[PDB]
Amino acid sequence: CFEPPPATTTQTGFRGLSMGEVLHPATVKAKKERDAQYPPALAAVKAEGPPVSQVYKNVKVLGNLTEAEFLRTMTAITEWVSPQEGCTYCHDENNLASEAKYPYVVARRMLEMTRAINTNWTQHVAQTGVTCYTCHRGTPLPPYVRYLEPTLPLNNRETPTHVERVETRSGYVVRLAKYTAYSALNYDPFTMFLANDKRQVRVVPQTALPLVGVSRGKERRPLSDAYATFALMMSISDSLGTNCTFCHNAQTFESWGKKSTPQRAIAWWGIRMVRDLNMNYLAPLNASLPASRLGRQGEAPQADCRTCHQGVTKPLFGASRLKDYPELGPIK
Amino acid sequence: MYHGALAQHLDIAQLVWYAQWLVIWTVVLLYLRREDRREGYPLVEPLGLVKLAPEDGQVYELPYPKTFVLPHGGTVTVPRRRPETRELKLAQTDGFEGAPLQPTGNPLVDAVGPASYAERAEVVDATVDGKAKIVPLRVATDFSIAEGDVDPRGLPVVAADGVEAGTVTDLWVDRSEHYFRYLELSVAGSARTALIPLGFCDVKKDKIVVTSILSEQFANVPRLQSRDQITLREEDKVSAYYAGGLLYATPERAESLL
Amino acid sequence: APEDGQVYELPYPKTFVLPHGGTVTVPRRRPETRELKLAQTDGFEGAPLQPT
Amino acid sequence: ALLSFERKYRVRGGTLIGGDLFDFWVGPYFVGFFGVSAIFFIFLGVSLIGYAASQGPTWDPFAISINPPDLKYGLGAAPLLEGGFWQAITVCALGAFISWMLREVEISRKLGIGWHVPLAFCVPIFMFCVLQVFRPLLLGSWGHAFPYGILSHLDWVNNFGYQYLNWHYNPGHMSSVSFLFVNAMALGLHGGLILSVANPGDGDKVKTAEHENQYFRDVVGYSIGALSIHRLGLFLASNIFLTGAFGTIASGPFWTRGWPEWWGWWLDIPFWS
Amino acid sequence: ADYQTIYTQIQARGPHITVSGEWGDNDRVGKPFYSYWLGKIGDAQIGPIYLGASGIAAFAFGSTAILIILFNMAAEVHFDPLQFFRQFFWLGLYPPKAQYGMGIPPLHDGGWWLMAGLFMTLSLGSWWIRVYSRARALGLGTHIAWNFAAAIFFVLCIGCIHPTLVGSWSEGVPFGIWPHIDWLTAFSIRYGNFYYCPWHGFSIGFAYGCGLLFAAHGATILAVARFGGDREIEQITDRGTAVERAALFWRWTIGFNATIESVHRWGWFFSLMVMVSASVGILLTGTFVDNWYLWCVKHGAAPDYPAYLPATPDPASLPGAPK
Ligand code: BCB
Ligand code: BCB
Ligand code: BCB
Ligand code: BCB
Ligand SMILES: C/C=C1/c2cc3[nH]c4c(c3C)C(=O)[C@H](C(=O)OC)c4c3nc(cc4[nH]c(cc(n2)[C@@H]1C)c(C(C)=O)c4C)[C@@H](C)[C@@H]3CCC(=O)OC/C=C(\C)CCC[C@H](C)CCC[C@H](C)CCCC(C)C
Ligand SMILES: C/C=C1/c2cc3[nH]c4c(c3C)C(=O)[C@H](C(=O)OC)c4c3nc(cc4[nH]c(cc(n2)[C@@H]1C)c(C(C)=O)c4C)[C@@H](C)[C@@H]3CCC(=O)OC/C=C(\C)CCC[C@H](C)CCC[C@H](C)CCCC(C)C
Ligand code: HEM
Ligand code: HEM
Ligand code: HEM
Ligand code: HEM
Ligand SMILES: CC(C)=CCC/C(C)=C/C=C/C(C)=C/C=C/C(C)=C/C=C\C=C(C)\C=C\C=C(/C)CC/C=C(\C)CCCC(C)C
Ligand SMILES: CCCCCCCCCCCC[N+](C)(C)[O-]
Ligand SMILES: CCCCCCCCCCCC[N+](C)(C)[O-]
Ligand SMILES: [Fe+2]
Repeated sequence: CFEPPPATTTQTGFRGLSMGEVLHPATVKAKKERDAQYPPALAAVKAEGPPVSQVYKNVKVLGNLTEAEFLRTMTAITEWVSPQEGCTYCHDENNLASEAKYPYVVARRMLEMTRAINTNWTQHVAQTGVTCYTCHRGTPLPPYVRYLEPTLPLNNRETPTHVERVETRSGYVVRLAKYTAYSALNYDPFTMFLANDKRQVRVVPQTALPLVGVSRGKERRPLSDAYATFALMMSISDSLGTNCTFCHNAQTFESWGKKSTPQRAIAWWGIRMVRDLNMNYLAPLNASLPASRLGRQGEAPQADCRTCHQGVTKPLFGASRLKDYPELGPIK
Repeated sequence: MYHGALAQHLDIAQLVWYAQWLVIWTVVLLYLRREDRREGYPLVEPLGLVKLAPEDGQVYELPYPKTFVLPHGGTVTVPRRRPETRELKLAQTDGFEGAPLQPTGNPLVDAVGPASYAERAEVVDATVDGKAKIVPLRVATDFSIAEGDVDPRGLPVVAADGVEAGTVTDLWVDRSEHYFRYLELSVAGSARTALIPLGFCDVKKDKIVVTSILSEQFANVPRLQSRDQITLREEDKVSAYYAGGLLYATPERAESLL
Repeated sequence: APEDGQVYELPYPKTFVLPHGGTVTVPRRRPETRELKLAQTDGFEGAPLQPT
Repeated sequence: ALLSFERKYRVRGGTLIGGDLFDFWVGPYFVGFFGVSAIFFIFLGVSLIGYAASQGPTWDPFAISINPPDLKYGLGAAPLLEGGFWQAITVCALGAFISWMLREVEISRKLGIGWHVPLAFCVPIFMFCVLQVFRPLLLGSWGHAFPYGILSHLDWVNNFGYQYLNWHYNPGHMSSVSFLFVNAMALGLHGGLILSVANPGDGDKVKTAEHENQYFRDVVGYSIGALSIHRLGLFLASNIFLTGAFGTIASGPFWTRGWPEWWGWWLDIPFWS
Repeated sequence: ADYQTIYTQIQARGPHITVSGEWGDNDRVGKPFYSYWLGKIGDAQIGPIYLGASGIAAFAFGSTAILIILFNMAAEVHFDPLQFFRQFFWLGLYPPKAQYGMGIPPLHDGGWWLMAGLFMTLSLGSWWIRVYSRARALGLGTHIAWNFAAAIFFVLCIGCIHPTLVGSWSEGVPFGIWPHIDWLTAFSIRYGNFYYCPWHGFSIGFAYGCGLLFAAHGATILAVARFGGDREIEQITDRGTAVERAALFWRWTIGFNATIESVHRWGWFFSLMVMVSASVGILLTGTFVDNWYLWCVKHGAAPDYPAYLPATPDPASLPGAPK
């Protein structure tokens, strides 16, 4: 039950502090190859003729694209999301403007979401940006999504054992443990932290002595808040395939400045970003999705850190198609 | 305002830091370091022609005496002045105080260096109910060797020099702890037994091997006054004898290993 | 080493509160910091020093 | 200068190396060849610490830190101020420790007693090497070793643990901790018993070996006995590091994931998954 | 070599010994028997064992505690037996997850935890009486009972005194294998890194020190086993070459030495102080210190290091930053 040396190690803090990444080369290579399946940019087309707003019947988001451009976008979208199904996954065969199929209407909102991420959350995604492929990876149902309960396997392309099935109550603690890097922390950091903006992640005081008036009895937050924040961080670590020292000097988890790496501040934005996506794009899609899509409380599948990162500190090792498809943002 | 604050800068935990340190050094210096001095003090040395002094320091470092009331009668009080009255066959190898001494006779017999015993009581150690505690199995008859182990009674003892030195004749058992502590051997070509503590004995199936001393030196193993009893001071004498072999059984043994 | 003996022989400190303000506490570590113009006349510890 | 009983024991002989040359005492200390080298190394190492410390931003005891080289210097020699000092001090520490160990064998030899103590002292020297020498070697860089600072060495322990997400689930650590706790309890028990028997209270008699055994048979149904509790104690203490070393060596060279996940070999036996 | 220090070469069998106590001698239930293999490294007689009121009391409370824990644990895998055995380590019985203050929690949110906590406490009390009594019955001092008291007090400190002191049951220690472990990290995080708590440092000092001391003591006694050094009681009341040699080994090595009695005092004291320092550290935490690292920073103790990767401002404090 062990991993043969050598291990790849990096340094993320001042020398002698034991801060940095510890990687198993075979594992990194295996993710590298999986992420390598990112289709390349379709060849660029010449911008000839009328905005498709004139040309087509029912184009809201991409209306300013010339025809050749727009069709390039549709070809890309098709290879990113529904390559095995082809164009008809979202379209009526005989009427391309028909919103008849729900993938159509979802895909429209997804174009808006995607352009939002690349335009409005550059503080997380920067000039790497995302495309439909980042989450979907060539299937309509993205392989790593979250419901309002822990579910297993994490990759939904895999087939549940009986115990993994969300219905099987005896498999709960295991469902929860595999989401928090195998710990027994009895909390689900997704529904607590990432689905919405209701809870506060910071639990550690910023004064040496207890402030009178928040430090006794019901004035104080329960210690369970600390376990939850630890659970969320186990989960963040496993999601990016990294450890705490990627982001913290464990000397003082709660300090910034020299006690935190740039990747921590970027992770801070990603938390805000993931909450936006969940609250304003993804959770609403339960209105437009089949019942087969929805969880046991009628929730649309939603996003955590893994949905994009899928075990890597940068999704797809930093690969980008932003310049290739500016339709998808940033929108100036 | 804060729980714990006492001033511009003073808080409870900060003062407990100091108290914690005082409590530690008090117990360590004033208590434990003096309990450490109930044997061997006061330190011995020469003195001058004209010198009047119990030093103050010799008083300060000692604890008040304590007295154990012993289980089968008597008391012992420590610390107490216990001079080594015994004459020692040793010589200054060099001048200075740090210089090691050197035996002038046979160190095994003179009992010096690794061959020294302590001035223990010439009393037979007792079981809780008053019997002699360490006695030969000839005497300890309700005792036995566990089924599985060698019975050395009859086996040859073989000395550091490869030579058979005698024949095991008995084991002495500790009746308080159910634990063998000596073997008794008939010394070859002598009309004597010797005891040998079980720790100097490699117990084989077919012989007992003893590396501390050469076969010639069993002759002078200390002799007990009784045959079936042994005193505390005698145990010290028997044990120390073989221990002395480790340094002294041959001329090589005191010198550098390498 | 602070020798044990150095601890044992001292009393607990006492503090005089001085009449026109201040305190003094004895015993206390009071090194002679001043540079002294003296030389070992001889080798041994008992030897007297000599002004230079 | 001498304990009341000491003089009869102060004989020549027993040295490993050197013979009569340093066979002597300075005060209570035996010197011997290895006392000379112990002192040489201490003085060296401590001088390096003073200089290295003066080159840095503090003379506060708790904040002073002398750290190993950046990872990139690999197993090579680093500039004095960027780890070179740390490399030097590590060599002196090792020389001091091993000298101390060998000096103890010479003392045992002169006294005619067993060598169990210097032997027991090898266990912590070993662990020091696991942390500072072997594990850095397996990972390929001196930069993985711990800094020499009172508090900074705790920051290294901290971060090292959190590199593997939750170090508490490291099975070698679990074993290690367990021996730390048992051994502390047992030292309490053994100390307490020997005192309870020799110091019964009031003016009652000192008790016996039979009592010691009766007490623990009564309380827990077993007593290991007088010699054996000392053998057990040397064992429990020693395994604090001898098992711990495996947990330390495994982290990095043989396991790069969080330690909780290692327990998947159990949880994910497919017959109950 | 002295092989006796490794194992007992020839084992002695003899009729078993009973030391009569002031009471309860009729409660020694069982037949001794003898393990031959155990006898190689220890005394071979296993049993008999004393029962008694406090001991039986202890087993009653203790088992009740265990039933509540295991029953709640069974509830957690929904009384699936195979999942129970599979997930056992991960399963736990938790304190209030919600802030009820010092309010008695509902059964489903910490109520059962408090119950099991109470029965375990009574269990420890009863056992303490047993450990104290037997010494008195046999005419022994009560040193062990006092070392044990410190240990129980520590448990109470992390179990209910600290929770009480800050006014929340939410802070107590879960029952379970991984859960009581996770608490260690939750509690350190909440209180600003326990490495920077002085009494945590003290406690570890004494704990490491127990390792040092029991390694050095156990070794010291095996090294003079040839001189009967194991017979420590009569080496106290009548110093012999064993402990003259033991003392001198240490004097010649480190410059000072104990006696064969005082070394047990050092040991006892070091043992005790692990639990005493630990308790003090817990009584101060939350009560008077909220962030141990900041407390060290306040008092000047903390180390600080250069940036390696660039210093990173709190994004939350940036102007325009969201919440
Ligand atoms: C503040 C720190 C804490 C801590 C930190 C901790 C860590 C960091 C670790 C553990 C670990 C462990 N802890 Mg936890 N812990 C445990 C129990 C446990 C075990 C599951 C395990 C190993 C412990 C061990 O070996 O001890 C020593 C064992 C002793 C003292 C046994 C005594 C034996 C006895 C003398 C034998 C008597 C003889 C026989 C009865 C004879 C029978 C014959 C007769 C009947 C005829 C208990 C029961 C309690 C309390 C208070 O109730 C506790 C409190 C705490 N632990 C604290 C919250 N614990 C380890 C683990 O594996 O976690 C998963 C681990 O790594
Ligand atoms: C966040 C990080 C954590 C962590 C990380 C950690 C690491 C990274 C390691 C340990 C290790 C260890 N931990 Mg863990 N730990 C421990 C306990 C322990 C020890 C049993 C064990 C060995 C320590 C060691 O290597 O000493 C080393 C001591 C040495 C080498 C002594 C050298 C002495 C030398 C020979 C002589 C020195 C002489 C002086 C210079 C002389 C001075 C002269 C003066 C006096 C005159 C407990 C009981 C707990 C609890 C209660 O939570 C805990 C929590 C945690 N540990 C955290 C979860 N721990 C080690 C281990 O074994 O893990 C498996 C280890 O590598
Ligand atoms: C893998 C885990 C490690 C660990 C984890 C650890 C923790 C988590 C804690 C300590 C603590 C301590 N550690 Mg560290 N440690 C220390 C030394 C120390 C002390 C500063 C202090 C108390 C230790 C103690 O009492 O032990 C028992 C030994 C006793 C009672 C005999 C007395 C020893 C004496 C106190 C040693 C003092 C050493 C000098 C300060 C060192 C400088 C020497 C000079 C000559 C240059 C040394 C000398 C070494 C080396 C050489 O290996 C070491 C290795 C390690 N420690 C590992 C890296 N240590 C505690 C502390 O308070 O930190 C500040 C604490 O909280
Ligand atoms: C990330 C988390 C960390 C942490 C968090 C932590 C906490 C939260 C606490 C400690 C505490 C302590 N830690 Mg620290 N720790 C320690 C070592 C230690 C111990 C010296 C001391 C706890 C005392 C103990 O023996 O508990 C084990 C002994 C126990 C529990 C006594 C039990 C006695 C009882 C009578 C037994 C009862 C048995 C019955 C069978 C029970 C039956 C029950 C049934 C009926 C259900 C080391 C050596 C290290 C290293 C090497 O890194 C370390 C790192 C860390 N600790 C991390 C920084 N540690 C404690 C402390 O000292 O704080 C000031 C404390 O509370
Ligand atoms: C499992 C068994 C264990 C065990 C066993 C035994 N333990 C022994 C013996 C046995 C059997 C002895 O025989 C020997 C002894 O004589 O006892 C009195 C000894 C001793 N255990 C000491 C410290 C001790 N034991 C620790 C741990 C265990 N012990 C484990 C638990 C710890 C822990 C845990 O931290 C500490 C700090 C010394 C007091 C003493 C060595 C003196 C020395 O070697 O002098 C020689 C050296 C010096 C006096 C100074 C050297 C200075 C160098 C050059 C410069 C400093 C370098 C350094 C790296 C800076 C780091 C500082 C930073 C991290 C803050
Ligand atoms: C610094 C010093 C320390 C220290 C000190 C000391 N520690 C002591 C003493 C001292 C001095 C004693 O005098 C006392 C003792 O006596 O020793 C022989 C004791 C103890 N330390 C134990 C465990 C320990 N110490 C730990 C730690 C430290 N200790 C620290 C380090 C740890 C840690 C590390 O986690 C652990 C786990 C126990 C063995 C023992 C208490 C038993 C008890 O309190 O029992 C309470 C009673 C019960 C739990 C009864 C129920 C048990 C049965 C099996 C349940 C059966 C269930 C079933 C359903 C029913 C069937 C019934 C059947 C009959 C038909
Ligand atoms: C596959 C290569 C493919 C084709 C072909 C295709 C064509 C297409 C056209 C011509 C339009 C405009 C038609 C009109 O007048 O409304 C159009 C518009 C949208 N499409 Fe499409 N499309 C193909 C594939 C896909 C796939 C696989 C999806 C769903 C994931 C999809 C979705 C959409 C959506 C939504 C629009 C509206 C765009 C807007 O700006 O509002 N198409 N498609
Ligand atoms: C990029 C412009 C883009 C498109 C196109 C797209 C389409 C799309 C479809 C067709 C669905 C419905 C699938 C179904 O059959 O139900 C869908 C669903 C989800 N998406 Fe998507 N998607 C695009 C981009 C992105 C991005 C960048 C992310 C991750 C941030 C993402 C995520 C998801 C998730 C989660 C869902 C809901 C679950 C589901 O209905 O399958 N998509 N997307
Ligand atoms: C590794 C398992 C790990 C631990 C442990 C950890 C802890 C932790 C704590 C205690 C906090 C709270 C800080 C406070 O109370 O003020 C905290 C906060 C954040 N973390 Fe973290 N953290 C671990 C791992 C990681 C990793 C790998 C990263 C970076 C990718 C990271 C980032 C952050 C961020 C951001 C926060 C602040 C949350 C917010 O402000 O909303 N952590 N961490
Ligand atoms: C979930 C809350 C989450 C975390 C945490 C997170 C962290 C993170 C880090 C630390 C980086 C920077 C890594 C570095 O080495 O610099 C990073 C970068 C990107 N992320 Fe992320 N991220 C979280 C969530 C999400 C989600 C849901 C997505 C996809 C919509 C996403 C995307 C990205 C992108 C793109 C980058 C790469 C930026 C680059 O410079 O290449 N993240 N994330
Ligand atoms: C009711 C009011 C108002 C106030 C009461 C306050 C009060 C007294 C509360 C006390 C709370 C306490 C003491 C809580 C303490 C919690 C702590 C210290 C728990 C720590 C550890 C728990 C652990 C490890 C549990 C492990 C799991 C088990 C119990 C499962 C069963 C396993 C066994 C018992 C193994 C037996 C092995 C043995 C036969 C060798
Ligand atoms: C070398 C040691 C091998 C392990 C032997 C295990 C013995 C069981 C421990 C019981 C200890 C009992 N006690 C303290 C009463 O003596
Ligand atoms: C951090 C725990 C500190 C424990 C203190 C241990 C004291 C060691 C013994 C010092 C003895 C010194 N002497 C000879 C001057 O007395
Ligand atoms: Fe002892």
